[PDB]
Amino acid sequence: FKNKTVLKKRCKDCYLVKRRGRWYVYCKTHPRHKQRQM
Amino acid sequence: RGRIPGRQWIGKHRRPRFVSLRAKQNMIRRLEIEAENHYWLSM
Amino acid sequence: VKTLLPVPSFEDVSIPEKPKLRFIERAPLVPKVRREPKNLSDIRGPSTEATEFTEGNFAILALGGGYLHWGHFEMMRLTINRSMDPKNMFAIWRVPAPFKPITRKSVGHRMGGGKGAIDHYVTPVKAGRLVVEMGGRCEFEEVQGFLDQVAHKLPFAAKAVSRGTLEKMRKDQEERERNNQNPWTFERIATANMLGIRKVLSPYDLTHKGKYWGKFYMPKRV
Amino acid sequence: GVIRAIVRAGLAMPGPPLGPVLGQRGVSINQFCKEFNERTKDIKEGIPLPTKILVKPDRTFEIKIGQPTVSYFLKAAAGIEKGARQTGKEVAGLVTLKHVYEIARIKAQDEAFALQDVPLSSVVRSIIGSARSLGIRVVKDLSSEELAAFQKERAIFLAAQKEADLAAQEEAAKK
Amino acid sequence: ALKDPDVCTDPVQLTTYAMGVNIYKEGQDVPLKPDAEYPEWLFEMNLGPPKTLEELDPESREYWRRLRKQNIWRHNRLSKNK
Amino acid sequence: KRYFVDYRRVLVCGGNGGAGASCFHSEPRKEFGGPDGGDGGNGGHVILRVDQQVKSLSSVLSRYQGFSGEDGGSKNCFGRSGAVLYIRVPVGTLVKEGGRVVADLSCVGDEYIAALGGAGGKGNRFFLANNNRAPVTCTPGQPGQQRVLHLELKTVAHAGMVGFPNAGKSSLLRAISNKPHVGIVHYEGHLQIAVADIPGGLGSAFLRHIERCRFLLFVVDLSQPEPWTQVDDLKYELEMYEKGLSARPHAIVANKIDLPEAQANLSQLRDHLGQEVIVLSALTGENLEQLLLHLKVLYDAYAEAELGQGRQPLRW
Amino acid sequence: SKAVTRHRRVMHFQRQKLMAVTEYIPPKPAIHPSCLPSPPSPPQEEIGLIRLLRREIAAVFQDNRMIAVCQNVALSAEDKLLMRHQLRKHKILMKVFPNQVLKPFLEDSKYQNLLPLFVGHNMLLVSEEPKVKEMVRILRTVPFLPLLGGCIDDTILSRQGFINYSK
Amino acid sequence: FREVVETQEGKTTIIEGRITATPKESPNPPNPSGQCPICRWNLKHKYNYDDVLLLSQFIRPHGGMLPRKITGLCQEEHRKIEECVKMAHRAGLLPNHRPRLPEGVVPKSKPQLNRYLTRWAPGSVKPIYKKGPRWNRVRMPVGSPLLRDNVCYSRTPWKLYH
Amino acid sequence: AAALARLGLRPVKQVRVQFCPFEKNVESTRTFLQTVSSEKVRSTNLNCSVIADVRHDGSEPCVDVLFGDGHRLIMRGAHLTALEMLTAFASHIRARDAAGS
RNA sequence: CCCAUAGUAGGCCUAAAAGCAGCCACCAAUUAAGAAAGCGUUCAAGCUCAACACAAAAAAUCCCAAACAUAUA
RNA sequence: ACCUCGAUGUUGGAUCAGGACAUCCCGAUGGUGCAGCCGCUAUUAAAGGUUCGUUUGUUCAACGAUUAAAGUCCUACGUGAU
Ligand SMILES: Nc1nc2c(ncn2[C@@H]2O[C@H](COP(=O)(O)OP(=O)(O)O)[C@@H](O)[C@H]2O)c(=O)[nH]1
Ligand code: FES
Ligand SMILES: [K+]
Ligand SMILES: [Mg+2]
Ligand SMILES: [Mg+2]
Ligand SMILES: [Mg+2]
Ligand SMILES: [Mg+2]
Ligand SMILES: [Mg+2]
Ligand SMILES: [Mg+2]
Ligand SMILES: [Mg+2]
Ligand SMILES: [Mg+2]
Ligand SMILES: [Zn+2]
Repeated sequence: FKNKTVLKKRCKDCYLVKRRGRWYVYCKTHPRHKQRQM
Repeated sequence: RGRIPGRQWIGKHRRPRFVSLRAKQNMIRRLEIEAENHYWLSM
Repeated sequence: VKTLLPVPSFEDVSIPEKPKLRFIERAPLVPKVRREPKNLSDIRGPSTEATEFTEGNFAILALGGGYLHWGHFEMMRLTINRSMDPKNMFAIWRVPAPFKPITRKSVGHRMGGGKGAIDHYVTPVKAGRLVVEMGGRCEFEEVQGFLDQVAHKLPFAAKAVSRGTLEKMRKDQEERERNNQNPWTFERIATANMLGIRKVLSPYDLTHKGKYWGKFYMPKRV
Repeated sequence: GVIRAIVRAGLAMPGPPLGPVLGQRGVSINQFCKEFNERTKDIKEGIPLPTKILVKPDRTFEIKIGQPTVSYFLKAAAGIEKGARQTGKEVAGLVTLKHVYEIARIKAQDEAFALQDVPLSSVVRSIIGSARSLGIRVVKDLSSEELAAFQKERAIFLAAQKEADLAAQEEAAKK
Repeated sequence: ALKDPDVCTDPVQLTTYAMGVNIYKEGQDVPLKPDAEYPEWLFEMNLGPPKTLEELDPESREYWRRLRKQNIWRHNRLSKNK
Repeated sequence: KRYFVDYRRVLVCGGNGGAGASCFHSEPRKEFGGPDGGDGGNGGHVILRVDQQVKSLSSVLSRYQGFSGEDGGSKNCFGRSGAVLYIRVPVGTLVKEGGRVVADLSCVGDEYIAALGGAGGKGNRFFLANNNRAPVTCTPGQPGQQRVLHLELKTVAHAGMVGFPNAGKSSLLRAISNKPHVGIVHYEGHLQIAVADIPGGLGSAFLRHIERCRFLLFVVDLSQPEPWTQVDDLKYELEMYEKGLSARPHAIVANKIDLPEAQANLSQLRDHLGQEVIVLSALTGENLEQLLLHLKVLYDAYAEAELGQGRQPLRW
Repeated sequence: SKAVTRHRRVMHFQRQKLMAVTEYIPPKPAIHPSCLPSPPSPPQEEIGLIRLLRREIAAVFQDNRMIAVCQNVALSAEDKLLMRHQLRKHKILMKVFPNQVLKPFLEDSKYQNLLPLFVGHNMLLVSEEPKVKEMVRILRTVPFLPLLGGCIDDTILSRQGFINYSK
Repeated sequence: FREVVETQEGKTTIIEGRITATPKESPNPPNPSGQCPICRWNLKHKYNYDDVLLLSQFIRPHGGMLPRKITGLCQEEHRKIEECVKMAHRAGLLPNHRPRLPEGVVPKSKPQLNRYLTRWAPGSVKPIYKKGPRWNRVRMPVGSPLLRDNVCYSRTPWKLYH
Repeated sequence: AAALARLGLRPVKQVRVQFCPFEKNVESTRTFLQTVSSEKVRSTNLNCSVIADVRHDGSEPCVDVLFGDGHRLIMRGAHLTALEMLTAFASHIRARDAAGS
């Protein structure tokens, strides 16, 4: 998880999801693509 | 918490002041009176 | 069946011999021995020059005042040349080289001592002035990607536009003034000295009409 | 898996480039070279032959041979040894439309065209644009009177490339 | 090491016989046939540059092939910066 | 994608020293304290420390940045020196700059400096003297040394598995252990001998990396139509790079005998009888102990040669 | 402070009240335009490709007398081309046309009862000479390829009708 | 509506689709000229989260929102109804549209806290420890901004932040 | 197509799909056969076969799936969409595979 | 969402660099497909797409009025 | 240069510390060019802890030996009617 003010998908497998009040980026193919809205 | 540096209403960093709803209405009421004064001075 | 429409052809478009932006020097060739007053009014109010396209079709519109120094030019020059196609794109400078001297005293300077030594040069820019203009065998979407990146690093609020977008932006503001349902406008009150409002206004406010406050330009003000 | 590549006729080598490619799949390199050479004995050696390789799960291979590339047909028909460095600004070769019809009559018998079952009119039309890439220009009517002048002038231009090519190498040595 | 087969350089031979057609060693060169024997569609093809979009008839597949190809060119340029 | 650790190019960036404060002290009474800027702290050094615990150079970091020394403060406060950085390297690692042999590592505990940390700039108080009552000059901190390191670790391969691909070198390596791949053979007497193979001619780069071995094992598939021809080509390619590598003891090994059972090809190798060959199957693990016992004796001679060299025989 | 500042200088309260009163007020329609019935859309001129398909489609129903309607399954391109090569041997064409173009043609035409067949990915097997027997055995190689039906000699027939005609 | 039932007899599974009774729209709409069912009945800006009668007609039996293309609502009113449905479940006004609980699951006893006009999900809200100064107060959202244009019969407009 | 290929027809033995093309309630059934007969799905399990029998008896369309364990799955596509049929079919693939292994 | 076979590893130059090291030209079989817009290979392989069909925040004693979306200005 | 020129000299230490978290250690959790140990980085966490010495007025720093760690600061650069 890397905090980013602007969340950008890094590949076709990244998908946005709204959880716990802030948007998250999940990517099972690339675990390093995970991001948390700051 | 919430300190405003220096004095409140003077300086570079002043305490913000906001216009209320009745404050707008009071100014509009003043404008309407003066807008009518422009009419009676044109004749 | 997916809809198919004709697309414009840029075959007639011609490219100059130097599509890339020319290098910008730190200082002009002739130094200014005499110092100048600050004159902050040179970045205040709407721009009266370089407000229309000359050769290209897309340009970076400046929506505020500011000063461009040698560092700002290098960021724009390096970014645009690398990210553009020399074969089908070209760019020109719509602002002059840094000419206004900026005097900064040495650290530890107390009040007094006269004007400080000249430190660097800047190029004042007013709101509504085009900074960098581009054109050639390219659409607006092709250049909008990195032009917004270049405009984002400018010291003032800027935005990439085209001939159509800029025209539409101006027409939208003209439309807003016409259909505005508010019976009171800044121009009407300021000019007529209603409520004695000119006591807290400025002589420039008679011409700016409330759309300019300091170096900041407000597009939403009618 | 299926691997497709162009291999010189009768000149298959155990080494690169197809050597390491076959090593990864586990296909016997020497058996492929033996079968290819024994199958391409009838065809003249050195002719570029596009090959399609079928790999079985038990590391068993069955080579497949198709018609030679159109570039060989076009260059040989015009006598040109090597394609032009630039296209459109210069003319490399010169062939007739009769050359294309004789070339297409056999090139259309390959696996690709046979499965599509397209008329030879479309096959000839695809070769015309292929000669454009090589720089060869196709004329409806041609005679040896005008062919001998173009080929003579082509060698003059080729000699100019030799002067430029040798100049670049000499500059590289000085660096 | 691997090189293309040597091609003869003789204007007389090139016009009379097509060298690339014959690929078998025991085979012989295929002589070119006269003009009358070749079909009609061979000598009416577009040897020069392709016809532009305006020159093509709208009620034809080749006209829409050109337009579709240009749309692919337009899409690629847009995706290049992205 | 797991590989044995080999020559890896690492980057080291030494710490840069801090600059001086260059300030003047004031107190209520004297009102002219004088210069009071403290000297900047020295940058940290990057040291390659030999550790016997790490047999393999697994710890390969992309970059190495030393802690920059803090700049000096007021009241003659000297800056703190940057913390030193230690890198774990196996015994016998060769460090070079790509142009010459810089240094070699003898044994565990040896420390070698690979990136000097920057010096700390003097504060304005350092220049204070009787003649210079009010110095204002300060010394900028010297930047730390940043250089590219070509860490070369001699691969610990008491045995070298060489041969044309698809012969089964990697499969055999997996059996005895149970782009170079290295395994270990554990034998009686607590004796460990390692064996290396590089799964993909074979190239000069492969030969140079496989040169750092002590014994060479040739693998030739039994299904090969001409096993002797494969032997010569591998030897000739190695001999072309260096005739001395051929003088090293070798053992021709026939592989994949379980399923093909090509006894006719087996007799061909025995017919030539250039040297004592070993016939085994990597897949089924047949007759492996026969060669492994012989391999251990072969390395015993190399330990005697290590005594002549004087270098430690790699822990065994 | 200076008249022009890098930061947003705070306005005088009288000026700030003036700015707030003189704010743009967009006109508000009495009824939102979305809720009112939108005017009919302007006519769309037919694409030249669409009018080209109609001429080509009409030729198929007129030139060749046997037309076979099948579902163009998601077969592999190698296997889909191989069957087309088998069909080309017996002079059988495999034409594919969009449903949104073909349906309007059959809406007002002799072949009006073939409309429900064209739902999804469909393909047309046509030939001047009705070689039904040779076609059926080609399609039997793949049990998952359905034969929807066809119309031979202006007579609509189902899959079983082709089987009887083939025999 | 349509229902799907699976009955297994003799280790063989059979899936069937059976049509059920479908409710019909009430005749004589007040505004036939409307585009979506909201303004067709002059219900625009005239419903709130507590009008469960209107909200129940656009929800699934398990409380899920219905698609926009099925109900035929416009984009503007679908979002307004979507927020009113969310606030209806949180206010406890929809006890018959609870989520389906899989077999072998018994929900734990949890603090029964009465609430209404809840914009955000309760589990995703952090407490406001630092209120801040008067000019920079951290207000607590009440209601939903999408209902800002609702018909207000009071002179004071809706207060969406406390 | 892609969704079912990730799962694979490993436990599936035979698939039989029947429909009446002339009827107006076989759209999902034909589209279901489109996904099953795809090369990606069929390449996973060569042993599994796909059977398509067209009839003109005016009968309702149904899909029969035969598994190795012997259980059968019957899906009547007259009043079921392609996505519903695929989801129901793919669900049994995971259940039977886990039971078999 | 679905899908992708082919004149071909387009030539030049390059150890070979093939749509993707670079470059000259960018036609063309087929219902419909870039002499390739991105990734992955020493180079190839593999892949996607285009095509047919369907808008942030953190400092030091302890947050800081209490609160309240709906009765006609 | 606004407050203090009609009795606070300042620095450092001793004593006792309250507080911030931008976390040095202990706790929880993503990523990793994370095999495992070590590491790096990010989110969360201030309940608890954060050494003794040589030269130096020292703050700081140098190195001496350690420790799970020897945190960054603020507090009238805390505290001198202690
Ligand atoms: N039957 C048999 N097959 C073998 C044997 N050794 C290796 N293989 C096969 O060789 C393949 C692996 O080859 P590889 O180790 O990569 O060959 P290398 O490149 O020379 O190292 C495996 O798929 C095995 O099936 C053996 O002793 N017997
Ligand atoms: S279209 Fe009128 S409220 Fe929906
Ligand atoms: K006192
Ligand atoms: Mg104050
Ligand atoms: Mg291998
Ligand atoms: Mg002033
Ligand atoms: Mg697509
Ligand atoms: Mg924290
Ligand atoms: Mg003090
Ligand atoms: Mg004190
Ligand atoms: Mg005191
Ligand atoms: Zn991703």
